[PDB]
Amino acid sequence: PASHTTLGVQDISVTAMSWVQKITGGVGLVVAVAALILIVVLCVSFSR
Amino acid sequence: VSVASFVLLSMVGVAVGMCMCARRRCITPYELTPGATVPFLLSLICCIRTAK
Repeated sequence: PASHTTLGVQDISVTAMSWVQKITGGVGLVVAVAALILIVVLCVSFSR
Repeated sequence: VSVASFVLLSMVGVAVGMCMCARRRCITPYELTPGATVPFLLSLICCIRTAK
């Protein structure tokens, strides 16, 4: 039998999982910029 | 812990009482004037109705 604990594979995973940080960061930023653009134009069209 | 919680809640109470007071004092010269012209910056900051 295994001489070690069973893996917490629910999140315990490689380094070079930074590919998740890359794609989740990119998708997070395109959403954040799209939301900021909406908030600015919504605020000046409320200023009317 | 009780007397500290009483005075701490009194300080946030004073802060909101000041916010009510400073709103009522700042806004009345705009609210009493005939045909008011309140600027959008003060409208949002002092929390009034949409536009005016």
